[PDB]
Amino acid sequence: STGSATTTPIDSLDDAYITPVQIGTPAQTLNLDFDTGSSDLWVFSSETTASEVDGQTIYTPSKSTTAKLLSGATWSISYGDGSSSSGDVYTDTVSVGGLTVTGQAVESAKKVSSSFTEDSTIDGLLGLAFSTLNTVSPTQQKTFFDNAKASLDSPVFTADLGYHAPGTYNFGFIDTTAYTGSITYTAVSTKQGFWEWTSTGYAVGSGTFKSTSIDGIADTGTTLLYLPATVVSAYWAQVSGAKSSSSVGGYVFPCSATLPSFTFGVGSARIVIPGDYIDFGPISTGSSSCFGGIQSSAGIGINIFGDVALKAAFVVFNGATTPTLGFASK
Repeated sequence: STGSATTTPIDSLDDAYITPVQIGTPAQTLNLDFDTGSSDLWVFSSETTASEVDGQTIYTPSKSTTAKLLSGATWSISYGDGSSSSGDVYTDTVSVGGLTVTGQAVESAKKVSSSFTEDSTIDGLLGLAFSTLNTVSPTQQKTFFDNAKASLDSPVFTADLGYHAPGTYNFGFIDTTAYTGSITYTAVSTKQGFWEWTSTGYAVGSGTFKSTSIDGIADTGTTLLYLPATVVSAYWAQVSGAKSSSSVGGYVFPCSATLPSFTFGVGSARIVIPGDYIDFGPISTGSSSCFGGIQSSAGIGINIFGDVALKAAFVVFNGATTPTLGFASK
């Protein structure tokens, strides 16, 4: 089997992407944030504290003839941005772009933190990291991809995120019309539960490529590109007026600037992030100070190849017995 679904930016900055997902019988369609940095499929629901729902579409398990309470199971998750959610668990039928999994754990939120409530466009998350990170207790549950894998034509999914435009998540096949050149594959460590790999270096604008190993994660659920302080300093030093602002919480730059591109290495290959992809707009409405899309990871503990980086590429998440990642230009 295969599946193919369009993913759409939630706003004009590409802060996140939503993909429609059918849950239950008859189908309830919710728009979920596909997140290769986590491993829980959780949804706003009829059980979510009412004051914490503000415009999201909810899953109501009592209206699904295929929903079954997973007795005793609870979940609770906290994300790198400080947001969180928790609740109980049903199993139900879940379909993405024509690909159907029966018995998928659907984690029903009883509580969500303010940032989830405040984002009316995201109805939940669909985790695509390794199932060892799933938070369901006392019996850990498998991701949608793990459950689908055996049925797929090939044990892969691909992320093709658009810049200010829709893109595609495919399951079970590699669309050879969706990229240019060849796909370069690189080794993955699953030891932390992430799609963790090692970039071979970077360049800033038209500058020379610096060969240096940068370990990080391919994370569709993170907006920006988080890299070591040395790398980020070298980038912003090429932008007149850019500075790190403790009050704002990262590098800012004059909105009148034209940003240089940023290149990262995948083996001997190179992915170029155009400068415009690194502009995240005014720090506050009407400000002439703009927020940078490349930021230091020094306070995170891990480097993160988020949407800024991934949307410059066609990305293969290869879930073969030894997982790997593939990157192509597009």
